[PDB]
Amino acid sequence: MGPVYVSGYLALYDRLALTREIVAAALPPAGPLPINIDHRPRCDIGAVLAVVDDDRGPFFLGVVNCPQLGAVLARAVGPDFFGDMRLSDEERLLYLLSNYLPSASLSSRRLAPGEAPDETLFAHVALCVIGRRVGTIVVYDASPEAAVAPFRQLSARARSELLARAAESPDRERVWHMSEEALTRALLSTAVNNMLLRDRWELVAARRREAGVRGHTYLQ
Repeated sequence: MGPVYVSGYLALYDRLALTREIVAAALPPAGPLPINIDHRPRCDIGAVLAVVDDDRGPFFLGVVNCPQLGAVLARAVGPDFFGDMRLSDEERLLYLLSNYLPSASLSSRRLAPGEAPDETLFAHVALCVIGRRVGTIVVYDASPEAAVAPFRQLSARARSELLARAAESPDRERVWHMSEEALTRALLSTAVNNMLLRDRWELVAARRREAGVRGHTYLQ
């Protein structure tokens, strides 16, 4: 019950182009970063509990805790999705997030020339509804440890630092309420073609494999 968690690399060094020197300057952020859907203001469903500078890139762990979100997604995706499966609300939310918001996008501000990066650079993390462009791959799960576990390449140092900062975030236990109607406008994109979804799901599958993240419950 309650919160679910989300993790991923915001960017990969050497492979939006954030260098090491930029990331060092931007962390830790000025204020905790909200999580919204597709950069929609007034559409916060969560918060980033921590961000660390792993050797491969900045890596984040987030909480999502919006009680209306699961029913708006379920309604969007429609009555036949889960078949005969017996599932809790939390589980249903996890399947829906993993198949309809399978990627994210770090919002960083465009800097004027000669303006050095500082800890206000990163504003928030959008979870991206599946569509004509997919962002960076994320993993969802029921606990922080489970959300980060599929990322085997994350250094031991960054993993413990991440889980320990997160365990102390003031945002850990928040709840984000949102209107049925606001969420519905934000999530309307989940109602575009089979063309667009089958093609995007293949892209997402390939990108997850490239990122080393595999599973049988929520991932494939």
